[PDB]
Amino acid sequence: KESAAAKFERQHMDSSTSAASSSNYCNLMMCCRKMTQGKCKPVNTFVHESLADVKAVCSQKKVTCKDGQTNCYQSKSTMRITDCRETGSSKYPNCAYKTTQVEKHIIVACGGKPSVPVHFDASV
Amino acid sequence: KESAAAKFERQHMDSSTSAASSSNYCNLMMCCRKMTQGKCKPVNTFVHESLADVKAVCSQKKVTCKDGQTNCYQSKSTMRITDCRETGSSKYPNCAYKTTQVEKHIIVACGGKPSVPVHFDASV
Repeated sequence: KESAAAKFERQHMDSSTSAASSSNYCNLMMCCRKMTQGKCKPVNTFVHESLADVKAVCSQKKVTCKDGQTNCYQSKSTMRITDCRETGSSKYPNCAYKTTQVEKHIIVACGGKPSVPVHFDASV
Repeated sequence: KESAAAKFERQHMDSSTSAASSSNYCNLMMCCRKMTQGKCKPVNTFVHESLADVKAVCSQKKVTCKDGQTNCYQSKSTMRITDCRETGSSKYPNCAYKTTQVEKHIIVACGGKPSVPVHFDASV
C-alpha cells in the first residue's frame, strides 16, 4: 500500500532548478514509456516523424539487422530523433539519461501483417 | 500481452508532442508519475522547492482546508510550482496537459508522525 507521504511525493514533488528543461526529456520519457522498471534500459531512441512516415520505412531500403536477422529497413531520408543514453552516473532506481537531439536515418525491423515497425535497430 | 507493433510505438514514437519543449513538461510528468491511468487526472500541481522546504510548511501558518478539515498549512514564502491542466482536446488514454509555471504560496494538508505533507490543497 502506497503511504500518504510517498503519494504526496509522487504526485506533487519535483525538486529541481529547471525541471521543465529539455535536458530532462529522456529522464521523463523513459519513465513515462515504462523503460525503467527493474533496471534502466541503457539506450533508447525516440522518433519524432509522423507514425505514417516511420511505418513507410517498411517498404524503403532493405538492410541487415545488427543481430543478423534479415527483416530490417533503413529510411530513405533522415528523421528527427532523440537519442537517450544512461549517464556515467545513473543507478537504478534513479535512472539518469543524457538527451541528444539529432537527425539521422533510422533502421527498424518490420514484421506482422500489414508489415510494420516492431523494433528499433539503429540510426545512421 | 502488448503487440509488437504497439510496443514499438510506446518505446520509440513521440510524434505528437513538442518533445523536449517546456510546454511538454506536464504531459511527460503526469504520465511518469502515473496520474493518467484509467482516467486523466484533470488538474495537478508540482512543487520545485526542496522536500525539506515543503515538509517545513507543516509548521508554518495554519489555514482551513478547502474540505473543512483542520490540518492545512500555508507556506510563508512563495514557491516555484507548475500547474498541470487537462486541455480541451485531451481524451483518455491520450491525456494532454497545459503547463504553467508560477511562483505562489502553496497550501498542503499534513499528517502522520512526524507531520509531513499528504495532500496538495491549493496555491495562493
